[PDB]
Amino acid sequence: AVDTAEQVYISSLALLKMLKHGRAGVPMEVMGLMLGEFVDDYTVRVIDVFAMPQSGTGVSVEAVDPVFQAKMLDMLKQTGRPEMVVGWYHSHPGFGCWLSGVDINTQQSFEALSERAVAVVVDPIQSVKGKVVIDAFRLINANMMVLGHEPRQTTSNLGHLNKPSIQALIHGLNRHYYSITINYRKNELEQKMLLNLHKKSWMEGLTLQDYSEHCKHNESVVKEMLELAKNYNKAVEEEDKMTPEQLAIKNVGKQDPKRHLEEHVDVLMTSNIVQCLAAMLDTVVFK
Amino acid sequence: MVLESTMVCVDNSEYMRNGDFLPTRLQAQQDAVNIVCHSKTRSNPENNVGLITLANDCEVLTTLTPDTGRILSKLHTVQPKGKITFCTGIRVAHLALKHRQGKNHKMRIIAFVGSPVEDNEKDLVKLAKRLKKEKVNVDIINFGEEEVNTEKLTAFVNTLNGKDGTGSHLVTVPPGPSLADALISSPILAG
Amino acid sequence: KQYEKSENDLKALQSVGQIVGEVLKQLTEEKFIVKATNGPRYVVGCRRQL
Amino acid sequence: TRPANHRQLTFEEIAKSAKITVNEVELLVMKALSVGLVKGSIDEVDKRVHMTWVQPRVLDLQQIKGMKDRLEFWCTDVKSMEMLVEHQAHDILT
Amino acid sequence: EFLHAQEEVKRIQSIPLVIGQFLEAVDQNTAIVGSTTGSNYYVRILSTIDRELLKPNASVALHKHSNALVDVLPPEADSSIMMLTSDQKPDVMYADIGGMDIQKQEVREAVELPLTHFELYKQIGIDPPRGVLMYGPPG
Amino acid sequence: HNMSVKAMRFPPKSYNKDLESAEERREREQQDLEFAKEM
Amino acid sequence: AVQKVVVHPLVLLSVVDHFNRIGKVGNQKRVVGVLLGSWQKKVLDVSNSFAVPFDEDDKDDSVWFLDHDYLENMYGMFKKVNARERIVGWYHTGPKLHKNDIAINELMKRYCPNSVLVIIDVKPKDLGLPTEAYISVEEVHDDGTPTSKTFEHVTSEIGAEEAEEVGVEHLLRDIKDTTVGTLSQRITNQVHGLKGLNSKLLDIRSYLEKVATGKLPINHQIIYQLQDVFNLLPDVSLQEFVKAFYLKTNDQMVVVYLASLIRSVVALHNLINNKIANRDAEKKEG
Ligand SMILES: Nc1ncnc2c1ncn2[C@@H]1O[C@H](COP(=O)(O)OP(=O)(O)OP(=O)(O)O)[C@@H](O)[C@H]1O
Ligand SMILES: [Zn+2]
Repeated sequence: AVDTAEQVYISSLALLKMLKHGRAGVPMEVMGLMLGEFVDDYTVRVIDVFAMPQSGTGVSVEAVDPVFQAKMLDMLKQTGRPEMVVGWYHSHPGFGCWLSGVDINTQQSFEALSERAVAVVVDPIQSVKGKVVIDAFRLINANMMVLGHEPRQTTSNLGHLNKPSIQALIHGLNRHYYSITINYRKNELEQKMLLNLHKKSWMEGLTLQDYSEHCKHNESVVKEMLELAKNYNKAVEEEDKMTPEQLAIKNVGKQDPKRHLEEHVDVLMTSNIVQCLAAMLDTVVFK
Repeated sequence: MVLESTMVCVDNSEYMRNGDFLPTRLQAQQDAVNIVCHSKTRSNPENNVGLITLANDCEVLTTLTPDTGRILSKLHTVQPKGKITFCTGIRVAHLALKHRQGKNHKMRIIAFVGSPVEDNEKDLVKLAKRLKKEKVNVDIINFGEEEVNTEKLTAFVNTLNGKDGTGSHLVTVPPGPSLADALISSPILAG
Repeated sequence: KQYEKSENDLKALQSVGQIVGEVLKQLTEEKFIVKATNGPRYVVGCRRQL
Repeated sequence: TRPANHRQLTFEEIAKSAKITVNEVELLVMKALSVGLVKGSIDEVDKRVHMTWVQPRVLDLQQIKGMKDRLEFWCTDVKSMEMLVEHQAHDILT
Repeated sequence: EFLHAQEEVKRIQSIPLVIGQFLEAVDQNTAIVGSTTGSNYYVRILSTIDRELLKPNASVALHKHSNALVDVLPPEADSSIMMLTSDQKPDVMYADIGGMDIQKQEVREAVELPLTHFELYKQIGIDPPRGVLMYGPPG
Repeated sequence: HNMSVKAMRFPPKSYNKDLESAEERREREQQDLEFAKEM
Repeated sequence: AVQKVVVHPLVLLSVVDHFNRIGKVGNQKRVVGVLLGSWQKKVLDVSNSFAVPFDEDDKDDSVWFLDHDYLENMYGMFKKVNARERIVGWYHTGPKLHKNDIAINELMKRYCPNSVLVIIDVKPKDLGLPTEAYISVEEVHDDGTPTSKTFEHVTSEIGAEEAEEVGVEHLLRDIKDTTVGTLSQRITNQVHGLKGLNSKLLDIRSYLEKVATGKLPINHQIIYQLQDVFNLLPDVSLQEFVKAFYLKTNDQMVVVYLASLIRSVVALHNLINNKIANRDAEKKEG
């Protein structure tokens, strides 16, 4: 049995594969194959993912061609290194994550091959930065649901750490499948070479930024900053008046000079000081 | 069947440029390649046959495949003209033999010489003991015309089947423009 | 061939309908705004190939 | 030959070094600007010309010592000016 | 960490977004809208909206299930675009109308003369007309 | 400006509890969500 | 011909994982693979890649192999799963520009007309960007053998995509120097950019080391650019450039004076907003 402490390790590349292939054909439920070393009864380490092209038009999951994955399984065999298929996936696009009745069928065709195969759902819309949203699953036997017996025998405070979503709770949630807590494997060998390369200027701050239009833009802020300051000479004067909660609800139709003012003060400030200092270093450095 | 991968090395050098053999040298050794890949293919479906040359430009004209139609198409208008360079034929053979589908297969090469060679026997004895340390069994079959008695070739195959190898072969060219099928009837019968 | 003609309907019963809509304007490259012949106005995205 | 201090010369000096008269050197230097071997300006009243860009020539293993040394203290200006930014700008970024 | 959570809330915006119309707010940061399904609701806001982009008749964005404020919209109408100005100006000159010196100059006073010389109507202050009606026999 | 920052951070005091939302309304949200999940 | 390139983090990691999966060779191997993508508006793009089976021996190092069966079949697969995707060029792992990387491009130029290469880093440490790309020309000068197949480095950068930024920013969670205020330019180019001048400064010093000792080509096509630099060195402090500078700046610090002048009034108004808050709270609350 299991102890709901399964702890799937994955990768640092397969997430990128899942979002790219899940994003390119996004309104159709695209799919593909998962490929990694199957370690012990608890954990699994799926290092690689290759996708599969579709069968035809239609929002579903199509089928699997063992000619195609037989060949593609051997391309890396005679080129890179052998691995083992462990799981598979599909893509609920903007749905969240659960198992449909079509999903549970093609899962059921795979668990008979290997009893510890893995269902995976990617959701490449509702992810923004810290919410990637995958929540890998696997079937539970409805036979034990007929038995009225509770599976999966918790021996570790590791399972009930993430609360399930209400939509998957509406779906087969706890009557046909279970969730698996996952995490990621990474190293400084990757961390440095993605951090040091993503957003990098080159020699751009060692320029002068449109030297006629710098002072012209400075004029082009101060000019309306005058009348905005006149509105600041308008908006203070209705204090010693009605309560500031009415001075909170009442200000949702017309602009305030306060926040809009301190925005432009910052923009003029950091706009000027960078051009000043960067203008003055080149006098020393260049002759 | 038995684990090997047949790698033929064709000769598109500039001394392959006459009709001394009766149809064509190119068609003669071409059809010889066809029937020996019928022999290796019909004795073993696992064996794939691709062709390399040992001229100035050692090109993989055909990637190592169990197909033969691309081999036939490239051997059509192959233009066998250019300076031979045999000393890099060893490396352009063996490195593809490390590029092969599996190292469970027997490292077997056939090599075709129909031109005068300019190698050093020191160079082919460094590459020959390199094939000793790499445990490589090549049977070299000479074509066309040659420096008589395979100068450095008997020493090469000697330094190929030496040190308990004793199973590699060197088929020299008989300098009579006859039908080459009976000329190669011995290695196809027994390597 | 009788199993083939019925084999057309074996998978041909899987297409799902498409709401007939109408394009109102275009916000961004991917933010679109439509309204069906049913009711309310929606905010919608497209296929990236179309 | 003239350094970047001045590189500004007079028609008397041109008349000396090419020993040609005063009323031809302007027709010479307009031709030189037309070829574009040199780039500069012409003042007539002070009889001087402000030569700015010249055709790049070749040189031996002796001038590379000069360009080496001009490179050398150009390094330490970048070192010295950069060290003020490191040391003084330290609390802005750890 | 507050910068990390700062972006974290906007996943609710996403794609599958329905459109209503802002009506009014009860209080700070909770308001009342009217859905384009027809019914009105008492809805919650999203925090990062500049509230001074709301005014009166704002077209807003509503979540398709939770039914709360999401995002403000640039305005939209389908009744008509804006008379697309290329194949839209009916070739008709003022000289094509003969014998309408009273009404042509009069509607010239009525419409575009306050559109241009607004400061005379403001300066003398003669209350320029809001809307104009025109009628008569057909043709 | 900085002295007008240093001598004005006093205000934040007295008031001490920012409740998440509730406890019993969280329980009733669990009951209504449990009924929507049962439905 | 081609302006610049666009490189994704997917291909960027997608070389390195292959360097790991051949990393059990121990002794010596370079990672060489096929680069895939499009290019539009004379802007090069890179989306996907894989790697070819490849070996090499140091003795007689003019022998290489690219399995074109693997090439045709796997690119046929990639065309099938994505007809929008196509070939763009190639890449090798590029520590120090290996020798066969003069006719690898000639081996596969029949696939792509501008068959471009990419040099990467597997031991990432620098003060710049460890991504390089050349382009093939066979340019002709005016001395000696004309047509010479010399690679020429087109400028390079790492391109983003709205899809992949979710995964990139998710996989960082480490450090992020946002709140770009008056500080972020100081470090993204004013601290760091001077060190960007340091390495290009030191590079011509390293080339300069042939004074009587280094390699055989003397100058010819190096010193016209250097002589052009020393001619192009800027103006000294004599002119109005000083008074326009002084004159220039003197205008900018006016705007600084106004902005700082209003900021203090803003914070003072917040202090009054605080006083009103605490006073009418002490007697009322108690
Ligand atoms: N200068 C003119 N004055 C009046 N009518 C003219 C003039 N020139 C042409 N017409 C004719 O008069 C008609 C005016 O068309 P229009 O549609 O404006 O009539 P109308 O007053 O709007 O009547 P209805 O409302 O029935 O269309 C045109 O069809 C045109 O043939
Ligand atoms: Zn699904």
